[PDB]
Amino acid sequence: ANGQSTRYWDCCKPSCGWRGKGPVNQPVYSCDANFQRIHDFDAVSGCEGGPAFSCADHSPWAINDNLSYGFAATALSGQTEESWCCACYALTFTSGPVAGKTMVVQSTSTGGDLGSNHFDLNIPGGGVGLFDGCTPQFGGLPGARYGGISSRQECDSFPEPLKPGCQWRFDWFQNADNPSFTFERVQCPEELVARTGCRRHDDGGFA
Ligand SMILES: OC[C@H]1O[C@@H](O[C@H]2[C@H](O)[C@@H](O)[C@H](O)O[C@@H]2CO)[C@H](O)[C@@H](O)[C@@H]1O
Repeated sequence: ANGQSTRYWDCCKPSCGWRGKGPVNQPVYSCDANFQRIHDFDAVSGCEGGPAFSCADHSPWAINDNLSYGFAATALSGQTEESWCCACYALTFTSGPVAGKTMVVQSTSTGGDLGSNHFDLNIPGGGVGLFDGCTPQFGGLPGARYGGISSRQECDSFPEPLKPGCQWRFDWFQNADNPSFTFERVQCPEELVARTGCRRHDDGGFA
């Protein structure tokens, strides 16, 4: 399949962080203002004036020079959350400075695009976007509303837990701006499930 991407980090509780979003063992973990895991999956989102924010460990990272693991807010043409929550997809970039690189990402939230295959990649400092839960969480992140910061050095003022994800963007990712990609759903690697805690019942069917 073919799709396009954007990047973001709004500190909001992930949509797949609520129970009943799909056949899973447990939904995606949420974190408190101090980036620590929360036990209550029914907690109010930090973007709804509540205490449930996005976990900093739900950041992208490089496995090797050709592959990275990550997370994204997804929207698939003619599909619903039930079919993508916690599902993993192997993306192979077809444009940008990272063309040819692969990245396996787990869907932890939902984007607002309709009629398209869109992956809004979780990237600290990639842009708060529509919602801003980072201001309530810890005073906010620097950068333009969409797209976020423009220089790696800007990651220096970020809360410690968000720095590596922020920097990953200017390293493995070579600051690629909205690269397009081909993608197929694949079984979620153990490392991703270990970060979110969420695994789909139909996951084993994939390879
Ligand atoms: O709780 C209202 C509504 O929330 C949806 O999840 C939110 C998430 O909590 C928020 O942090 C993010 O920024 O937006 C999404 C979508 O509004 C959830 O998916 C719904 O089931 C729930 O009723």
